[PDB]
Amino acid sequence: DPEDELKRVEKLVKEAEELLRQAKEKGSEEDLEKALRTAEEAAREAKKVLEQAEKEGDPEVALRAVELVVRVAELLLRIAKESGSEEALERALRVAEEAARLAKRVLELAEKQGDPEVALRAVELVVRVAELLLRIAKESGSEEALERALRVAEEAARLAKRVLELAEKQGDPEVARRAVELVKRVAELLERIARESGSEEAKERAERVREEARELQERVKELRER
Repeated sequence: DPEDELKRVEKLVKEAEELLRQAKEKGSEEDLEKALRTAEEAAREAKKVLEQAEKEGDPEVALRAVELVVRVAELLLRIAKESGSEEALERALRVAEEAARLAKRVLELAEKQGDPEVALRAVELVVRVAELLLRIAKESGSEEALERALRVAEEAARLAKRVLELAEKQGDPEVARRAVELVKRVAELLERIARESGSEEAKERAERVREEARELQERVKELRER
């Protein structure tokens, strides 16, 4: 039963977070390590649940699993920052990068099963992954992490178009409009990154995304007019 497995993963996540909390409390390194391990196991089981959800064809279970993976990734970032370990930070990076493409798999599964809401939430999840990658980029100072961040961001912005296409295919103006709000959300993110980091890529990507939202607004307008 996928539900029991999901609650299992959730319990593992909670347990890991409490292992981290105690690790900070009494200053235990072993608690920190076993917290890392617990989180990793949680992510593993979560990905397994996703993989069986692909075969079973349940988009909801998949989405829950992948956002649980994102949860695990954030947790690994926190564990990183607390431990000051480069290795744990790298693991957080890896789990985030995985969470991205897994969220994309949730998106395409939703498109196959014809579920606009789950696809939308999947794109939002990809955005969360992008922000997370941005945080990891901030902590590590790695340029590659920033590149990956922006890349994932604009990627989500682009998938939002596909979500809009599904929405206008099933005739759901609300999901499409919210998808446009998602596009302009990504736009605002890239704009912020361009403001603070003065990045060369952030500006261009923000321009592209803004153009995309400019078109998609007219498309949704067309959808609501008829």
